[PDB]
Amino acid sequence: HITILTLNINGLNSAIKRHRLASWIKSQDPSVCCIQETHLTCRDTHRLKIKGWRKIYQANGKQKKAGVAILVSDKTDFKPTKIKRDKEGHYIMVKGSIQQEELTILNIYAPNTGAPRFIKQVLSDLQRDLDSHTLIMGAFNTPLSTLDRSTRQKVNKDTQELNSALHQADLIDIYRTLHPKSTEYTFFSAPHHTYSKIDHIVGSKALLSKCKRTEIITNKLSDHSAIKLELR
DNA sequence: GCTCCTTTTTAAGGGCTA
DNA sequence: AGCCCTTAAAAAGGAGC
Repeated sequence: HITILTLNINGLNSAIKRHRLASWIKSQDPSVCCIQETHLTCRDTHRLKIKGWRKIYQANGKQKKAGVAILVSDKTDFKPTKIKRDKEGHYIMVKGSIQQEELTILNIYAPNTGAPRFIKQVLSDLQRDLDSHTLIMGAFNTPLSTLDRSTRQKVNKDTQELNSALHQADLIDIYRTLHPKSTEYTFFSAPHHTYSKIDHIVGSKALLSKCKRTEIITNKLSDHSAIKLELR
């Protein structure tokens, strides 16, 4: 087994913060790490350098906003076959073979204003590469179930609009499926003293066979928590 | 270099018109 | 049913030592 990690880092333009991210990731030791909200521009990708993770695939915009990265451990032979990247910086997709078992990874950062519905259209734009071995991860900035929110408000209609799009592509929320009754959160809103789980691991139903654990990890690096997934 | 203050950015209720 | 303005606290920016 292989480990997948998701973290909304909330800005990486500080050099001290890049150092702390480097040390945290070596601490966690994932096989693949997905970072959202790096805030690195198109010409600033080489500032992001972790030792032990030399394959670092990025999609960036032109402003110190958005930005996604997929980091691949040096301890796994990951031989990539396709790389599609938005040049606004909101998603990157990587297909390859970790431990020679095929896999697709889509790393998405949805803007909070109109989030679930940017995600629906992103799935439709990358339709033709979506498989039976996908993981979708990142800052969805939307809850998917009423359990993803401390106010427990009923779900947006357009989240039911995405849940259909996930279910018609045979994808499930991996975290919810392994903990259908669990309330643990990835974001605390200090202005409202609310909690929410707006960051997600979504995956092919077919790979649910292969998933052992999914953890929510506290950290001193960002105002979001991280999601860890050990596969098999 | 460095310290310290100012401005921007971001997720989310809570009120309320088309 | 969905938008606008506000909120707090960090990220990004900048004046001045």
